Amino acid sequence: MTLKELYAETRSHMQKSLEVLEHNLAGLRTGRANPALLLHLKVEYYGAHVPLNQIATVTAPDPRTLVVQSWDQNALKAIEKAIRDSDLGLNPSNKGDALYINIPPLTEERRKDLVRAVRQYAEEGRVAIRNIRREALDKLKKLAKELHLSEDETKRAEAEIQKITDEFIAKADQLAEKKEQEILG
Amino acid sequence: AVKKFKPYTPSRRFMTVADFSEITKTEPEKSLVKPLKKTGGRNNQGRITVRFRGGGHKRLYRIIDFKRWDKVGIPAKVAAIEYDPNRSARIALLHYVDGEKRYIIAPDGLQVGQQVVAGPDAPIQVGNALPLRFIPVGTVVHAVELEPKKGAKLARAAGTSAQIQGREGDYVILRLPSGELRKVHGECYATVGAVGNADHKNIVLGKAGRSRWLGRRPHVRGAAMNPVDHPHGGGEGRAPRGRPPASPWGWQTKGLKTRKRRKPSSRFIIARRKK
RNA sequence: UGGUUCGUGGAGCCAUGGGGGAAUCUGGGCGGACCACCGCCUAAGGCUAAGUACUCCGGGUGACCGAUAGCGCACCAGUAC
RNA sequence: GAGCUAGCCCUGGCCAGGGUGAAGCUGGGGUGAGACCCAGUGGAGGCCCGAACCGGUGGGGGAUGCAAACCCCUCGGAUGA
RNA sequence: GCAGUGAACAGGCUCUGGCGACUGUUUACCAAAAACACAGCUCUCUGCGAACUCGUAAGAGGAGGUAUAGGGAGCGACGCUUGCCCGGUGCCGGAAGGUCAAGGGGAGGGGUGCAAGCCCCGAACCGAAGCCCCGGUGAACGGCGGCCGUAACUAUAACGGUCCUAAGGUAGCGAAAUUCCUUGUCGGGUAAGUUCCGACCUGCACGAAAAGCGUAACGACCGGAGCGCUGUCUCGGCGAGGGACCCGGUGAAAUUGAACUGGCCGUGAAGAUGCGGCCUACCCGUGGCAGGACGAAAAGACCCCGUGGAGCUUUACUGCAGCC
RNA sequence: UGAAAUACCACCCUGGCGCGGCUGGGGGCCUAACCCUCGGAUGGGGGGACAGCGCUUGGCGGGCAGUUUGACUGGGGCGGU
RNA sequence: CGAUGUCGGCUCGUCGCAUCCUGGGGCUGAAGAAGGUCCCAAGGGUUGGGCUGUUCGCCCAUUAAAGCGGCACGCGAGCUG
RNA sequence: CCGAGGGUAGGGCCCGUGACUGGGGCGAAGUCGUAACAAGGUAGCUGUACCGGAAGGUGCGGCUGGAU
RNA sequence: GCCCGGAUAGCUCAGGGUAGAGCAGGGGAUUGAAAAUCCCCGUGUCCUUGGUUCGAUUCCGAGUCCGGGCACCA
RNA sequence: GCCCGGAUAGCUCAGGGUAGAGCAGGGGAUUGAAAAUCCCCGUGUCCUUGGUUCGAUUCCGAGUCCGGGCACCA
RNA sequence: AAAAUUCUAA
Ligand SMILES: [Mg+2]
Ligand SMILES: [Mg+2]
Ligand SMILES: [Mg+2]
Ligand SMILES: [Mg+2]
Ligand SMILES: [Mg+2]
Ligand SMILES: [Mg+2]
Ligand SMILES: [Mg+2]
Ligand SMILES: [Mg+2]
Ligand SMILES: [Mg+2]
Ligand SMILES: [Mg+2]
Ligand SMILES: [Mg+2]
Ligand SMILES: [Mg+2]
Ligand SMILES: [Mg+2]
Ligand SMILES: [Mg+2]
Ligand SMILES: [Mg+2]
Ligand SMILES: [Mg+2]
Ligand SMILES: [Mg+2]
Ligand SMILES: [Mg+2]
Ligand SMILES: [Mg+2]
Ligand SMILES: [Mg+2]
Ligand SMILES: [Mg+2]
Ligand SMILES: [Mg+2]
Ligand SMILES: [Mg+2]
Ligand SMILES: [Mg+2]
Ligand SMILES: [Mg+2]
Ligand SMILES: [Mg+2]
Ligand SMILES: [Mg+2]
Ligand SMILES: [Mg+2]
Ligand SMILES: [Mg+2]
Ligand SMILES: [Mg+2]
Ligand SMILES: [Mg+2]
Ligand SMILES: [Mg+2]
Ligand SMILES: [Mg+2]
Ligand SMILES: [Mg+2]
Ligand SMILES: [Mg+2]
Ligand SMILES: [Mg+2]
Ligand SMILES: [Mg+2]
Ligand SMILES: [Mg+2]
Ligand SMILES: [Mg+2]
Ligand SMILES: [Mg+2]
Ligand SMILES: [Mg+2]
Ligand SMILES: [Mg+2]
Ligand SMILES: [Mg+2]
Ligand SMILES: [Mg+2]
Ligand SMILES: [Mg+2]
Ligand SMILES: [Mg+2]
Ligand SMILES: [Mg+2]
Ligand SMILES: [Mg+2]
Ligand SMILES: [Mg+2]
Ligand SMILES: [Mg+2]
Ligand SMILES: [Mg+2]
Ligand SMILES: [Mg+2]
Ligand SMILES: [Mg+2]
Ligand SMILES: [Mg+2]
Ligand SMILES: [Mg+2]
Ligand SMILES: [Mg+2]
Ligand SMILES: [Mg+2]
Ligand SMILES: [Mg+2]
Ligand SMILES: [Mg+2]
Ligand SMILES: [Mg+2]
Ligand SMILES: [Mg+2]
Ligand SMILES: [Mg+2]
Ligand SMILES: [Mg+2]
Ligand SMILES: [Mg+2]
Ligand SMILES: [Mg+2]
Ligand SMILES: [Mg+2]
Ligand SMILES: [Mg+2]
Ligand SMILES: [Mg+2]
Ligand SMILES: [Mg+2]
Ligand SMILES: [Mg+2]
Ligand SMILES: [Mg+2]
Ligand SMILES: [Mg+2]
Ligand SMILES: [Mg+2]
Ligand SMILES: [Mg+2]
Ligand SMILES: [Mg+2]
Ligand SMILES: [Mg+2]
Ligand SMILES: [Mg+2]
Ligand SMILES: [Mg+2]
Ligand SMILES: [Mg+2]
Ligand SMILES: [Mg+2]
Ligand SMILES: [Mg+2]
Ligand SMILES: [Mg+2]
Ligand SMILES: [Mg+2]
Ligand SMILES: [Mg+2]
Ligand SMILES: [Mg+2]
Ligand SMILES: [Mg+2]
Ligand SMILES: [Mg+2]
Ligand SMILES: [Mg+2]
Ligand SMILES: [Mg+2]
Ligand SMILES: [Mg+2]
Ligand SMILES: [Mg+2]
Ligand SMILES: [Mg+2]
Ligand SMILES: [Mg+2]
Ligand SMILES: [Mg+2]
Ligand SMILES: [Mg+2]
Ligand SMILES: [Mg+2]
Ligand SMILES: [Mg+2]
Ligand SMILES: [Mg+2]
Ligand SMILES: [Mg+2]
Ligand SMILES: [Mg+2]
Ligand SMILES: [Mg+2]
Ligand SMILES: [Mg+2]
Ligand SMILES: [Mg+2]
Ligand SMILES: [Mg+2]
Ligand SMILES: [Mg+2]
Ligand SMILES: [Mg+2]
Ligand SMILES: [Mg+2]
Ligand SMILES: [Mg+2]
Ligand SMILES: [Mg+2]
Ligand SMILES: [Mg+2]
Ligand SMILES: [Mg+2]
Ligand SMILES: [Mg+2]
Ligand SMILES: [Mg+2]
Ligand SMILES: [Mg+2]
Ligand SMILES: [Mg+2]
Ligand SMILES: [Mg+2]
Ligand SMILES: [Mg+2]
Ligand SMILES: [Mg+2]
Ligand SMILES: [Mg+2]
Ligand SMILES: [Mg+2]
Ligand SMILES: [Mg+2]
Ligand SMILES: [Mg+2]
Ligand SMILES: [Mg+2]
Ligand SMILES: [Mg+2]
Ligand SMILES: [Mg+2]
Ligand SMILES: [Mg+2]
Ligand SMILES: [Mg+2]
Ligand SMILES: [Mg+2]
Ligand SMILES: [Mg+2]
Ligand SMILES: [Mg+2]
Ligand SMILES: [Mg+2]
Ligand SMILES: [Mg+2]
Ligand SMILES: [Mg+2]
Ligand SMILES: [Mg+2]
Ligand SMILES: [Mg+2]
Ligand SMILES: [Mg+2]
Ligand SMILES: [Mg+2]
Ligand SMILES: [Mg+2]
Ligand SMILES: [Mg+2]
Ligand SMILES: [Mg+2]
Ligand SMILES: [Mg+2]
Ligand SMILES: [Mg+2]
Ligand SMILES: [Mg+2]
Ligand SMILES: [Mg+2]
Ligand SMILES: [Mg+2]
Ligand SMILES: [Mg+2]
Ligand SMILES: [Mg+2]
Ligand SMILES: [Mg+2]
Ligand SMILES: [Mg+2]
Ligand SMILES: [Mg+2]
Ligand SMILES: [Mg+2]
Ligand SMILES: [Mg+2]
Ligand SMILES: [Mg+2]
Ligand SMILES: [Mg+2]
Ligand SMILES: [Mg+2]
Ligand SMILES: [Mg+2]
Ligand SMILES: [Mg+2]
Ligand SMILES: [Mg+2]
Ligand SMILES: [Mg+2]
Ligand SMILES: [Mg+2]
Ligand SMILES: [Mg+2]
Ligand SMILES: [Mg+2]
Ligand SMILES: [Mg+2]
Ligand SMILES: [Mg+2]
Ligand SMILES: [Mg+2]
Ligand SMILES: [Mg+2]
Ligand SMILES: [Mg+2]
Ligand SMILES: [Mg+2]
Ligand SMILES: [Mg+2]
Ligand SMILES: [Mg+2]
Ligand SMILES: [Mg+2]
Ligand SMILES: [Mg+2]
Ligand SMILES: [Mg+2]
Ligand SMILES: [Mg+2]
Ligand SMILES: [Mg+2]
Ligand SMILES: [Mg+2]
Ligand SMILES: [Mg+2]
Ligand SMILES: [Mg+2]
Ligand SMILES: [Mg+2]
Ligand SMILES: [Mg+2]
Ligand SMILES: [Mg+2]
Ligand SMILES: [Mg+2]
Ligand SMILES: [Mg+2]
Ligand SMILES: [Mg+2]
Ligand SMILES: [Mg+2]
Ligand SMILES: [Mg+2]
Ligand SMILES: [Mg+2]
Ligand SMILES: [Mg+2]
Ligand SMILES: [Mg+2]
Ligand SMILES: [Mg+2]
Ligand SMILES: [Mg+2]
Ligand SMILES: [Mg+2]
Ligand SMILES: [Mg+2]
Ligand SMILES: [Mg+2]
Ligand SMILES: [Mg+2]
Ligand SMILES: [Mg+2]
Ligand SMILES: [Mg+2]
Ligand SMILES: [Mg+2]
Ligand SMILES: [Mg+2]
Ligand SMILES: [Mg+2]
Ligand SMILES: [Mg+2]
Ligand SMILES: [Mg+2]
Ligand SMILES: [Mg+2]
Ligand SMILES: [Mg+2]
Ligand SMILES: [Mg+2]
Ligand SMILES: [Mg+2]
Ligand SMILES: [Mg+2]
Ligand SMILES: [Mg+2]
Ligand SMILES: [Mg+2]
Ligand SMILES: [Mg+2]
Ligand SMILES: [Mg+2]
Ligand SMILES: [Mg+2]
Ligand SMILES: [Mg+2]
Ligand SMILES: [Mg+2]
Ligand SMILES: [Mg+2]
Ligand SMILES: [Mg+2]
Ligand SMILES: [Mg+2]
Ligand SMILES: [Mg+2]
Ligand SMILES: [Mg+2]
Ligand SMILES: [Mg+2]
Ligand SMILES: [Mg+2]
Ligand SMILES: [Mg+2]
Ligand SMILES: [Mg+2]
Ligand SMILES: [Mg+2]
Ligand SMILES: [Mg+2]
Ligand SMILES: [Mg+2]
Ligand SMILES: [Mg+2]
Ligand SMILES: [Mg+2]
Ligand SMILES: [Mg+2]
Ligand SMILES: [Mg+2]
Ligand SMILES: [Mg+2]
Ligand SMILES: [Mg+2]
Ligand SMILES: [Mg+2]
Ligand SMILES: [Mg+2]
Ligand SMILES: [Mg+2]
Ligand SMILES: [Mg+2]
Ligand SMILES: [Mg+2]
Ligand SMILES: [Mg+2]
Ligand SMILES: [Mg+2]
Ligand SMILES: [Mg+2]
Ligand SMILES: [Mg+2]
Ligand SMILES: [Mg+2]
Repeated sequence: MTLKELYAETRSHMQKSLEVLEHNLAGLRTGRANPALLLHLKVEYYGAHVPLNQIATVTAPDPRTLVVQSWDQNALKAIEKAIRDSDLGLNPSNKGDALYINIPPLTEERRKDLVRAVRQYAEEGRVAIRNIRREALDKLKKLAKELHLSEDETKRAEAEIQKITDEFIAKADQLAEKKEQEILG
Repeated sequence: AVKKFKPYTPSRRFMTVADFSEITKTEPEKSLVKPLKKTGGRNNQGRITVRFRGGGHKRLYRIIDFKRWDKVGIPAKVAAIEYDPNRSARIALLHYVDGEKRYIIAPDGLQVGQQVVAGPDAPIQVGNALPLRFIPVGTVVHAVELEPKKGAKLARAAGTSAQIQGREGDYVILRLPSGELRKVHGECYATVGAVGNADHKNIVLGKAGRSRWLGRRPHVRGAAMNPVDHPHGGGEGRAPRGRPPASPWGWQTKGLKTRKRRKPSSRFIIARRKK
C-alpha cells in the first residue's frame, strides 16, 4: 500500500475519470469538425447492432465537412440510414465508396444546448474526481492507522492529496473550457 | 366533562378547568377548617428536601373524617358537596343527626341530602361504611383502613378505588388502583363506592402559571445543569446522558426497584402492581 | 481496636465495643505465642501531702531595648480609623 | 456572615388612562326536539396601547468618571410565572 | 395662512428564510440568545412507618397527601410520525448449577508434659449477598457495512454472487446552526450576488424523544430583498451652545536611574538622542498633531517549564458514607 | 463345576431403613420481647420473634475523599525512543 | 514573556522600480492604424460598483491606464473592531 | 360640480413561460421475476390499513362474478 | 507494536506416515427444449526456512502476509 | 502451585464381570428430486505408566495435556 | 383434499 503507491493509484484512478471526460466531449456535435462525434453510433451490421469503430474509418479532413471512410458498401447503406437517425439533422451524400457529411453553422438553438452540455459533462467529471479523492483519504485513514504513522505526516499526506486533486481539476476545467471556445467559434 | 375555552389567548387554546357541577356549598364549614402550613418543601431545618415546591395559592386545610368507624349506627344527611383545595377528590358535608357535622371524601353518584351511616350492619350502599369482612366480595369500594383503627389510607383520590377479590382467614383480598392484589385486615373499614371527580385526570393546565398556582416551581432538567450540580451535567453543546441515567443524588432512575426487600409488609402482598 | 519502642509480627502485657462466660487460697494474674519447671504478685472500691508544672500579680536583677528599638500601647490604645 | 444577593414562609402595600370584547344571559330565527345561526348584553385573558413601577435592546457619551457599572437618545414587560 | 394632533408628547413599511411554539427566566458588573422555564408526550420507581430528601440520632420535609398521588429521568404547544439491532453495558426476572467470606465441621498432623492434661495447626463436607450462567429488556447505555459483476448503446444497475456484523439508517429531510473538496452544479433575483431564496444528492460527518419533518401566531433573536426617507456616502459647508483658549482664585494624578534627550548611512545582544562617520542645528516658551522614546499601565492570561495548586471526569488506584 | 462353598459364629465393605444421641435446614401456628396504632393506656386492636438497633462477614459502591497520571525532544504534542 | 496589541478596513502619507498609463528609443514575421519584445525614464497619474470580514480574486460599467512591492504583512498613546 | 385620461396603493381571474420534478401514453427480439385466466397450482375480486425490488403479500369485513 | 488466530486445491474450509468436503469449472441424466435439482471428473512444495521422530499439514523455533485483541493518539 | 477436574471411534458422549449410545460415513429398501423415514455395519491398550482382585474402561499410586476453580505477585 | 419457473416467427 504505502504513500507513493497510493499517489500513483490516485493519479491513475483520477486519469480514467479525466479521459472519460474527453470521450464525453468529442462525441458531442461540437464545432462539428470532430471525427469521433460520429465515431460511435448505433448501426445495423448483419441484423445485429454494433459500434462502427469495427466497421469504418472516421477522418476529419477539412473542419466544415467530414468523411466517415468505410470499408463495406453494404454497411454504408446500413450506416446512412443510421446517420439519418433522429438526431443530427444532417443530409449526407453517399457511395462511390464515399460518404460525405457537410456541417451547417451551428444555430443558436443548438449552440444554446451545446455549452450547456459541455459544462454538464464538466461538473460530472469533477464530481468523479472529488469522489475519488474521498476514497483516497479513507485509503489514508486506514493506511496511516494500520502503519502507525506520524501525525504531522498524515497532515501533509492530506495536503499532498489536495495538490494531486487540484491537478486533475485544473485540467478538467481546461478541457471543457477549450471545447467551449470551439463551440463559440 | 371538563370545560374548554375558545383561544383568545395562546395559553387559553387548550387550558381546561373542572365542570364544578357537583358542588353546592361555595364556602367551607367554619368549625371544620384550619390553616395549612406551607413548607415550600423545607423540613425542620429549612433545608429543601423536596425541590420545586412553594409559591402556590394560600390554603385552608379542611378537617376530614378518615375514620368513619368513629360514629357507629348514627345516620347522617349529605348537607353539601364542596371544593377542597387539598385533594383531587370532592368532599361531602355530613349533618349527623347526632348534631355533629363532618367532612368525607365524596364518592361518585352520592347525591346531596341522602343518608349514609357506618356500622357493621350498614347497607352495602354508596357512602356507607363497614368493616371489609361484612362487605360482599367484588364491590367497588374506596377509602380503606390499612390496619384496624389506623384510618383510611388507600384510594383517597379522584376516581381511584379498590375492589374485593375474595377472602381468607381474618384478611380479605383487594385490588388497589395500582393493580396490586393486597391482603388487608377484615376489621378495617371502607367506604363502598369509588371516589368522584373522575374527570380530574383530563385537566390541561394550559400554561405555565397554572402550575405556579398549584404550588409547583419550575423543574430544571438534569442535562441543563453542570457536573458540579448533577450527573447529567457538562458536555459541550448538547449531550446524551452518557451513563445509566440517574438522579441528582446519583442513583439509577430507569427501572431500579427501590422498595425495601426485607419489609415485613411483603408477607401480605399477594401480587405486584400491573403494567 | 487502642496504648507501649512494638505498623500483625513469633505478639505477650495494659486497656475494652461485641459474643461466650468462672472460681475463693488446693482460689487467681504475671515473668514476650505455647508447655512445663522455678519464681514474682493478690485484679475487678476509694483517699493521700511533699518534691513537679505556669506567671494575670509583686519584688530583685540584666555584657536586654532607648521612641522606626523595646509590649500592638513610654503619651487618655485595644483607643482613633 | 442571608442588613448585598438567591429562594421560600408570615403580614401589608402598589399597578394613570385608553383599546379589544370570551364564555354566560336574554330576545329573534331555526327543528320533531336540537345542533346552529344572529342581535343585544355582559366583561373574561401569563390579550393589546402606554405613565408610575420592574427591566436593561441598540447607539453615543463617560474611562485618574458625577459614578469601583453612571448619564442621554432608543427600547422590553406593564392583572401577572 | 406655506402649513390647523399649527407649539410639546404619540408606529417607517412590505416581501422572504433560519432558530425557538407561545407570556416568561438567565451570565448583579463585557453574552438576553437559538440558551433555561413552560404547559404537553414517554419511561421509571413508590401500597404508606411509601419511595425519595435533611439529619449521627431524635426528628422533619414528602403530606396531616395515598397510585387520577408523590419522586427521579428525557423530550418540549400543536400537526404527521418515531423504524432494525439485546452480542456487550445497564436494569428486571430466574427456589437448577459454578465460585464464594465469617462461622460450622475436625479427617489428620504439630508443641509440650512421666502422665491426666495444656496449646497451636488443620482435609472432605455444610454455608448468604455478590459474580458467572439462563432468559426479558430502547421514550435504558448505545450502534444502524463492505466488495465482485449485471439489460438490445454507452455511464448507469431493479436483479444478483459474496465477505463481515449484535444488526447494517425505514419514513422524512439534505452544500443544512451540520458539506472537508466549496464561491459544488442549475434556477431566481442584481448592470455585476463567496451572502440570500428555489432545486439536485457526490449526506468528508442528517435521521426519528441528546426526537425527525412541517406549522398559524409570537420575538428589542440571526440572515436576504424591496418601498419610503435621509449628512451613512459623493463631500463637505455653516450656525448653536458646554468645554478647549486668555484673566483672577483654589489646585490633583499615574509616571519619574540621572539628563546638557537632533537627522541619516553603519555599527552595536540582531530596531541607537547616548557608539563611528557625516549632515543639520542660536537661548527660552505657547497652542496644536501623535511617528519615536521597543512610550504608560499590569512580575504574559497565549506557549513551555515546576516530581506547584485547584474544579471537573471515569470501567486510573485506594478508601469512605450509603445500600445489600 | 467353581479363582471364591454353601450349616452356625467373627470382625469389616457397597448400600437401605429403624430408633437413640448431637447437629443443620425448611413450613405452619402462637404471644409476651420489640414496632405501630387506638380522645379511654398496668388496657384493646394490627405486625411479630420478622422488622429495628449493637458486634462481626463478604460484596456493590465518583454519592464523597485523598492521590497518581515518566523522561528525551532543534517549543510541546503527536510519531519515535 | 516584571507583556514588541496580533487579520482586514479608514485616515494620512512617504519611498523602490523588476513601469500599468505617460514621454524618448532600437528591432520587428514594423504597409498603415494598431500590436509583440527589449532599452531609457519614478515627474504626474493610476475611476465608480456588485460579492464576501476578507487582502486576493471573480463579475458589472468605464478609462490614458486601472502597475507590483517596501516602510514592525507602514499606520489601533489616530478610528474602526 | 361632473369629466376623458394620468398617476399612487391594494386586490381578483386568465394565458404564456421556469431550474427541477410527479406520474401518464405510444412504442419492442431487452433486464427482473411470474400475479390474474384451470381450484393458474395460496379460490379470485373487493373497501381499507400496513409492508414489500417489482408485479403483489397480509390483517379485518364483505361478494360468488368460486371450483368440488 | 506486543498478546490470541489464521495459512492446507480455483474460492471457502475442516483434519504423528493416509488425502477430504461444499461448489466455481467440464461433462452425463431427468424435461419436446432451455430451469433449479440428481451424479461423476479434475484440482494441493498442506506459505518460505530450520530443528524433533522409523517418517510429519500435525510437535517447536524463525518469520511472511493477513482476522485482529489490547495498548497507543485519549 | 495450591484445588477441583476430564482423556472412552470421524466429531460428541453415558457406562468390580460387559464393552456400549447419536449423526456423520459405507451398503441396501423406498425417492423423477430434497429429504425424511426404514434394515445391516464398523470407526477402540476406555491418555501414559504402574498397582489391586480370579480377572477390569470401572478401585488406587504416579505421571502428560487440556478445562475450570483460587489466592498471590519482592 | 396439491413441494416445482420460463417460451425471438413472417
Ligand atoms: Mg509543528
Ligand atoms: Mg379551552
Ligand atoms: Mg369556568
Ligand atoms: Mg365538580
Ligand atoms: Mg378558629
Ligand atoms: Mg422549628
Ligand atoms: Mg434553627
Ligand atoms: Mg371478579
Ligand atoms: Mg391504572
Ligand atoms: Mg392528554
Ligand atoms: Mg401540594
Ligand atoms: Mg410535569
Ligand atoms: Mg424541565
Ligand atoms: Mg449549562
Ligand atoms: Mg455548589
Ligand atoms: Mg453545592
Ligand atoms: Mg458527576
Ligand atoms: Mg458529581
Ligand atoms: Mg453526561
Ligand atoms: Mg451540556
Ligand atoms: Mg456537539
Ligand atoms: Mg426479612
Ligand atoms: Mg497500635
Ligand atoms: Mg496494636
Ligand atoms: Mg496490638
Ligand atoms: Mg501469659
Ligand atoms: Mg497459690
Ligand atoms: Mg488454680
Ligand atoms: Mg488481667
Ligand atoms: Mg511479671
Ligand atoms: Mg518467660
Ligand atoms: Mg518467655
Ligand atoms: Mg506456679
Ligand atoms: Mg481481690
Ligand atoms: Mg477490668
Ligand atoms: Mg485496692
Ligand atoms: Mg485521685
Ligand atoms: Mg541608656
Ligand atoms: Mg513603638
Ligand atoms: Mg529621636
Ligand atoms: Mg516616627
Ligand atoms: Mg434578604
Ligand atoms: Mg429575602
Ligand atoms: Mg377596559
Ligand atoms: Mg357574544
Ligand atoms: Mg336563547
Ligand atoms: Mg320574527
Ligand atoms: Mg332552544
Ligand atoms: Mg398583558
Ligand atoms: Mg407583547
Ligand atoms: Mg403613588
Ligand atoms: Mg428597586
Ligand atoms: Mg441601558
Ligand atoms: Mg445601555
Ligand atoms: Mg465609548
Ligand atoms: Mg427605546
Ligand atoms: Mg417602555
Ligand atoms: Mg406595553
Ligand atoms: Mg392578581
Ligand atoms: Mg400572583
Ligand atoms: Mg391640519
Ligand atoms: Mg423636539
Ligand atoms: Mg403614535
Ligand atoms: Mg412625537
Ligand atoms: Mg405607536
Ligand atoms: Mg425550507
Ligand atoms: Mg422574519
Ligand atoms: Mg418568521
Ligand atoms: Mg441558512
Ligand atoms: Mg422564545
Ligand atoms: Mg428574579
Ligand atoms: Mg452581563
Ligand atoms: Mg436581572
Ligand atoms: Mg462577571
Ligand atoms: Mg447586555
Ligand atoms: Mg429578550
Ligand atoms: Mg427512609
Ligand atoms: Mg449528613
Ligand atoms: Mg444522609
Ligand atoms: Mg442517612
Ligand atoms: Mg413523617
Ligand atoms: Mg404538612
Ligand atoms: Mg423526590
Ligand atoms: Mg416529576
Ligand atoms: Mg410522574
Ligand atoms: Mg431539549
Ligand atoms: Mg398521536
Ligand atoms: Mg443490545
Ligand atoms: Mg442485555
Ligand atoms: Mg440478552
Ligand atoms: Mg428476543
Ligand atoms: Mg439478578
Ligand atoms: Mg471470583
Ligand atoms: Mg473455615
Ligand atoms: Mg475453624
Ligand atoms: Mg474450629
Ligand atoms: Mg484428631
Ligand atoms: Mg499427628
Ligand atoms: Mg513427650
Ligand atoms: Mg473447599
Ligand atoms: Mg459450598
Ligand atoms: Mg448464591
Ligand atoms: Mg442476559
Ligand atoms: Mg444472553
Ligand atoms: Mg428508537
Ligand atoms: Mg452515524
Ligand atoms: Mg445494454
Ligand atoms: Mg452492457
Ligand atoms: Mg449516517
Ligand atoms: Mg431515504
Ligand atoms: Mg446537499
Ligand atoms: Mg452554493
Ligand atoms: Mg428547509
Ligand atoms: Mg477535516
Ligand atoms: Mg455563485
Ligand atoms: Mg448561482
Ligand atoms: Mg431560469
Ligand atoms: Mg439572471
Ligand atoms: Mg444569475
Ligand atoms: Mg447564481
Ligand atoms: Mg438552500
Ligand atoms: Mg447520527
Ligand atoms: Mg435517541
Ligand atoms: Mg432520539
Ligand atoms: Mg426540538
Ligand atoms: Mg426543520
Ligand atoms: Mg398546519
Ligand atoms: Mg413561522
Ligand atoms: Mg419575549
Ligand atoms: Mg428576542
Ligand atoms: Mg429580518
Ligand atoms: Mg456630517
Ligand atoms: Mg463645526
Ligand atoms: Mg461654540
Ligand atoms: Mg487660572
Ligand atoms: Mg540640546
Ligand atoms: Mg547585521
Ligand atoms: Mg541602527
Ligand atoms: Mg548618531
Ligand atoms: Mg534627543
Ligand atoms: Mg558621550
Ligand atoms: Mg551620534
Ligand atoms: Mg553648517
Ligand atoms: Mg509645546
Ligand atoms: Mg501613536
Ligand atoms: Mg491627543
Ligand atoms: Mg509597554
Ligand atoms: Mg513572569
Ligand atoms: Mg508569565
Ligand atoms: Mg504569571
Ligand atoms: Mg481571563
Ligand atoms: Mg507542594
Ligand atoms: Mg501535583
Ligand atoms: Mg481555593
Ligand atoms: Mg477501557
Ligand atoms: Mg443511616
Ligand atoms: Mg438507595
Ligand atoms: Mg436426650
Ligand atoms: Mg434431626
Ligand atoms: Mg400469624
Ligand atoms: Mg387520640
Ligand atoms: Mg395521643
Ligand atoms: Mg396479633
Ligand atoms: Mg432480626
Ligand atoms: Mg445504621
Ligand atoms: Mg464493609
Ligand atoms: Mg471494589
Ligand atoms: Mg475524585
Ligand atoms: Mg473507585
Ligand atoms: Mg497531601
Ligand atoms: Mg507511576
Ligand atoms: Mg504511570
Ligand atoms: Mg516533557
Ligand atoms: Mg539519559
Ligand atoms: Mg519538535
Ligand atoms: Mg534537538
Ligand atoms: Mg525549535
Ligand atoms: Mg508519544
Ligand atoms: Mg512524544
Ligand atoms: Mg512576549
Ligand atoms: Mg524578568
Ligand atoms: Mg518594561
Ligand atoms: Mg500585535
Ligand atoms: Mg487571516
Ligand atoms: Mg494576511
Ligand atoms: Mg534612486
Ligand atoms: Mg528600468
Ligand atoms: Mg522584464
Ligand atoms: Mg519594461
Ligand atoms: Mg511609450
Ligand atoms: Mg517600440
Ligand atoms: Mg524572413
Ligand atoms: Mg505602427
Ligand atoms: Mg500589416
Ligand atoms: Mg520577452
Ligand atoms: Mg514616476
Ligand atoms: Mg517620488
Ligand atoms: Mg508611483
Ligand atoms: Mg445591494
Ligand atoms: Mg455585504
Ligand atoms: Mg465580508
Ligand atoms: Mg494569486
Ligand atoms: Mg497575486
Ligand atoms: Mg480589492
Ligand atoms: Mg472564482
Ligand atoms: Mg491606447
Ligand atoms: Mg494603450
Ligand atoms: Mg486601450
Ligand atoms: Mg490588475
Ligand atoms: Mg476597482
Ligand atoms: Mg505604497
Ligand atoms: Mg506579507
Ligand atoms: Mg507588508
Ligand atoms: Mg509577513
Ligand atoms: Mg504590517
Ligand atoms: Mg498592505
Ligand atoms: Mg499590521
Ligand atoms: Mg501606532
Ligand atoms: Mg503605537
Ligand atoms: Mg469581532
Ligand atoms: Mg373618474
Ligand atoms: Mg391626461
Ligand atoms: Mg382611473
Ligand atoms: Mg397596480
Ligand atoms: Mg394584478
Ligand atoms: Mg430543462
Ligand atoms: Mg414501456
Ligand atoms: Mg392471489
Ligand atoms: Mg400464478
Ligand atoms: Mg393464487
Ligand atoms: Mg385486501
Ligand atoms: Mg408479510
Ligand atoms: Mg359465468
Ligand atoms: Mg486459498
Ligand atoms: Mg506514545
Ligand atoms: Mg479513553
Ligand atoms: Mg508454577
Ligand atoms: Mg437423519
Ligand atoms: Mg425422472
Ligand atoms: Mg502471577
Ligand atoms: Mg408455470
Ligand atoms: Mg422471463
